[PDB]
Amino acid sequence: KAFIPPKEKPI
Amino acid sequence: NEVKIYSLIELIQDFEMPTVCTTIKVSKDGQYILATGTYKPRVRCYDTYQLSLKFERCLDSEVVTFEILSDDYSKIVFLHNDRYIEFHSQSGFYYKTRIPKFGRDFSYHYPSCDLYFVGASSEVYRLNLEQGRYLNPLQTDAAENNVCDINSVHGLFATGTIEGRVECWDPRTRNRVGLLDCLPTISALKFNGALTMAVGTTTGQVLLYDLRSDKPLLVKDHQYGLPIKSVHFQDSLDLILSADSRIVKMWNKNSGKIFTSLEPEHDLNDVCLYPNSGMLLTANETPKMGIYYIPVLGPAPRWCSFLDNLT
Amino acid sequence: RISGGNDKQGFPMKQGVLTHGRVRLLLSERKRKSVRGC
Amino acid sequence: SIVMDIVDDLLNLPDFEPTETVLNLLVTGCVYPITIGGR
Amino acid sequence: QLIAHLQVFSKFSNPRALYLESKLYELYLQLLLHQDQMVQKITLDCIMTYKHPHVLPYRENLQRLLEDRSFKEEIVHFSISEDNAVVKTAHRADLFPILMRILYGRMKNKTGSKTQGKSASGTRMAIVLRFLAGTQPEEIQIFLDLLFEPVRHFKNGECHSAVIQAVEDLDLSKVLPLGRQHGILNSLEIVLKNISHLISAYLPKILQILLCMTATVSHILDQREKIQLRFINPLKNLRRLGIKMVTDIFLDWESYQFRTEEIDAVFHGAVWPQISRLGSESQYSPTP
Amino acid sequence: ADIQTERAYQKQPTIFQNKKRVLLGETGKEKLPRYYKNIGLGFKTPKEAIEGTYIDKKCPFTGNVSIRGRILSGVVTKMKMQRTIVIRRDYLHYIRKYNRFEKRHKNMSVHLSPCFRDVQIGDIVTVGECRPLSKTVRFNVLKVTKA
Amino acid sequence: GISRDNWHKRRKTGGKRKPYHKKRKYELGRPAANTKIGPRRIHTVRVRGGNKKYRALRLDVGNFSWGSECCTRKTRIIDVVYNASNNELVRTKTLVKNCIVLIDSTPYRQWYESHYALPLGRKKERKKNAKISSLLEEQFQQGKLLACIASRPGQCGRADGYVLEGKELEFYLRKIKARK
Amino acid sequence: ASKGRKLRFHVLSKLLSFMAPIDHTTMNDDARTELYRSLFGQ
RNA sequence: GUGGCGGCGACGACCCAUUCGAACGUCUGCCCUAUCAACUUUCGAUGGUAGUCGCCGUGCCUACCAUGGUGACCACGGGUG
RNA sequence: AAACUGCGAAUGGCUCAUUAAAUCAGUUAUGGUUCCUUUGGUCGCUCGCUCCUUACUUGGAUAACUGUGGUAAUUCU
Repeated sequence: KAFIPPKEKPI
Repeated sequence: NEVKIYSLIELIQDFEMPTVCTTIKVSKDGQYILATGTYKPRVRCYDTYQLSLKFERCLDSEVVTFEILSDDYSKIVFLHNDRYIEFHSQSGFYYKTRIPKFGRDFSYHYPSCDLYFVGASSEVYRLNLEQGRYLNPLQTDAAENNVCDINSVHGLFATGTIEGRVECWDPRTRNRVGLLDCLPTISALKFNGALTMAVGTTTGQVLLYDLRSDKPLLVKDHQYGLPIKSVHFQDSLDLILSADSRIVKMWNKNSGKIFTSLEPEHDLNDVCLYPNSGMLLTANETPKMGIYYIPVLGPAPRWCSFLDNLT
Repeated sequence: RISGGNDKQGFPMKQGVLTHGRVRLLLSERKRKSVRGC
Repeated sequence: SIVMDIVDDLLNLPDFEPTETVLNLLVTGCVYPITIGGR
Repeated sequence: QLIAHLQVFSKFSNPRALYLESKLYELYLQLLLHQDQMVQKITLDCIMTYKHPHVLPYRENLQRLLEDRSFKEEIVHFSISEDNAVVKTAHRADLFPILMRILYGRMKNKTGSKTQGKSASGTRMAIVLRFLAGTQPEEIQIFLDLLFEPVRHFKNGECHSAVIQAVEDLDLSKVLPLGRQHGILNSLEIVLKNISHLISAYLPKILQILLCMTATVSHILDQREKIQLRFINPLKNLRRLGIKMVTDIFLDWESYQFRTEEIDAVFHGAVWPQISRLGSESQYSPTP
Repeated sequence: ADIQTERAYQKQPTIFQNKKRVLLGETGKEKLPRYYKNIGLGFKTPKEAIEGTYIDKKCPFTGNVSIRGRILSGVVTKMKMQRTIVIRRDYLHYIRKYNRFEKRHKNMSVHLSPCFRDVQIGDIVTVGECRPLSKTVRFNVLKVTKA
Repeated sequence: GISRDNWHKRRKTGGKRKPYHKKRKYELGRPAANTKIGPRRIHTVRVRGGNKKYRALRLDVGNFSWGSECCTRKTRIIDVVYNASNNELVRTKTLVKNCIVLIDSTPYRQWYESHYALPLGRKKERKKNAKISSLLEEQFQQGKLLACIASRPGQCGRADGYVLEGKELEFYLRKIKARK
Repeated sequence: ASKGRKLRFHVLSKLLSFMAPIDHTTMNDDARTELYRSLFGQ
């Protein structure tokens, strides 16, 4: 989890 | 060759590094001038109004380059050859952290509070400032990335590569918009305006590039083979400001006519131009730091208003 | 030859500084003394 | 050692032969009292 | 007093228009070999009044050569070797006369930061000769002419004739100084060591000079009853060094063709004076 | 096998190995001269140290270390790390209040040179004190005797 | 501040220790001397006990030894080719100990024809043994020699070393070709 | 992962709220989208 | 005669030894808690080579390598007018 | 008198704001380092192109001192 890259959503 | 350059009594006292000066930079307001030097790596800031140094702060390691985040002298970021980024607040040292691989040069995107690391990795690291967490990595798929620049006009991020290929990225949506193809390594890369870009080569050729057309608009070759470390743009006289260690050349953007050339006693590490003035500040491999005033290029800066009387 | 002088507040002038007013320089272990421009 | 070295090299070393670019020296004495060194 | 005269002439714009400017120039050339550091500097500026196109661009390197602190750095970074040279090929002819006499003065007096005193004479001259190793044989002969100036009279005449006449033309009242002669041999020994690849043409006259003193020095060694005791030991050292170089020159140059007069000369001054008594001395240690 | 297994050249520091010679001596044998030292205190240099070819600066016989201080003994317990072993020393601690004893042990990491081979778990090892070779290692193996 | 203390390190078993004192004067550390190639620029540093340390910042010349021939000569430094510790010192042209450099070959050549009277580097009683391996001969034909530095410029202020030869030269040449 | 060789996403407290986002871009968002599609030969 | 020889002290001065020390190690041995049983690699944990820095030896630190080190014989963690 | 130079102030006092082999006790090593001071050693020159007649001693400054001053203001200058 420390290496999991977070994902963003275009607003 | 009718420029007849001056060389400078003492405008600012103790405008002298101990042995050498690596980088000299000026704040956007113009009241602060910052310089770093070996030995005992220092951060020395000189007040334009007071003509004296405000403070000095020694460092653990030599700083390859530093960039001024704040409008004033308050917030500054240093990148080290020891993979270290040190943050300095107004009072002094604030926070320090490392990166997995060495960083050649770094650029900060003022929108989105994202600060970019270009270095000895194919991936280009990204730093968010509003949120402490490191952002997602982006892979430039080239072995070594040398230089980077961000255009203030519309936010375009382009990184130089060891193979000589310039790769442009999009700060928003993190997508590679396109590629530019052109053995020599990319020495210097600068963004000037929306549609004009310049690439320096280790052979000594500074190349003018336009975004829409792959072919270069104009070519200028320094007869000496030394790489061009820094290229700058002067809007008022349409002059492209090209500097290498042996000599610095002044030439017009269109037709490439040469304005003048300045050769100092010892090599130049870095060159800086004060905004909207003919005064030129150069960083040399000498304890003294060069100050040169060009009357034809521009008028004297306000805090040095009396030079026009002295000429 | 203009060797030096004092302004109306008694502050001396220094050779190096080039200003019409007063500045705060580091003078002799150095302190921020206020000096008149040359 | 030195004298014994002088004797031996006169004994076991063959006569000089002329070669291109080198010509034997001319000595006025040439008394010359097997190889030359043995003589 | 000499410096005062030189300063006023150094501030003359056009030395060519000056009366009798011809005789002035060799006097400046003669003053280049001066031992004093101050004399050499003020001499150089008088030459620079003649803005000769070739010598002028190399002004700064010449001045730093005269500075004790910056001498050792300029020796490396003022290369005159044909492969890599700061001075251009066309400019070699003019610069070298000025460069040679300056280095000759530095050899005698001071050739670096710590190179002063009689003990350092070997180190001072050795640095100079390594720097001159890159020259051509025609360029090197200028320096050797200045080096062997006091012994020119031995060069004249044939090899065997010069050896014999030197012995006859020997007076105990007047001789060349022994200490200076000791410097000449120390000069000659290091020269043949390092620039041997540039010494072949001038080699025969070296054998003339080397043999001439050796014949003479033995002659005083014969007449010990008429000489002071203190002089005996320096004369012995001079004879020892003279044979050793003859030993060294014979050791190398195997392909060199020695003329008949040369073979006659070497026996006159080296072999014959000591061949008869060889049984007395060699027993303790091998003689030269 | 091959001694050059690191990025830098492995060379025994006190041996000059580029001496030029005639072709007659070159044809004979290219045998480098080995350096070894007697550590004293009655300990004999193993023949593998004299005849071997390994490069180890921390060998008591072929390296640049000095043996001085305490000479101790133990039983070899673990052989898993490079050129160093883990040994155990057992003893009894005496309680005056109960006038009895309790069993205690100590664990020591000591440097093992390649000159000692055929070393198994559970044999007697005598080691000698040297300067700290690393953060946790201060003793060098001097003799190994089988169980 | 650069501290080379021991109480900032974790313990052998892995636990951390809380400091009982702040940094002492005798535990100080100093910024590294990244010696480059350029005009000679050196800085003197006062150390504990009142002695001096010569901190070389820019060097261009140094004396090197031809060990097999035993000929020590002072020559310029040309470039940096290989470094055991890191490639970044190679890229930035940084002089540290045991790095491999290129040096000029003129003084060794001049000594060779002054000694053996046999030509070298030219285009197409135990006696003197004038024999040179093919690698070194080709190096003189190229005009530059590979050398290994033995001194620390950051401590003594000078760059001294020796010309690479033999199997060491072969190993380092194999590394140089392998890195490319 | 030794010596921070591998990227980690733990929160950094000292860098938290270090700057405030300030934006000065004249070009409107619809104009930005059209330009990037039109960039280079595309 | 700008002759030649000289006493007892004061101060300073390169290096060696000695004293006063100072600083890193070796061994031996610490109170309570297991309702703390696993810990260390959570910005190096163990070691190898080369280097920077340091008065020196040394993961002290940096580059490139292996996967190690400790523990019921109680590691580690927590306490303890 | 004033001033220039040298030495010490790091010891003794005093003190409300930290800490389980981290400190501490005993033994042991300097062949892996540092050192003001006390004490004992050591502290001369043949010649070696510097030529002809400073080692009976070589160079450049600055305080104290005289005198002219400025400001609300230091013994600041």
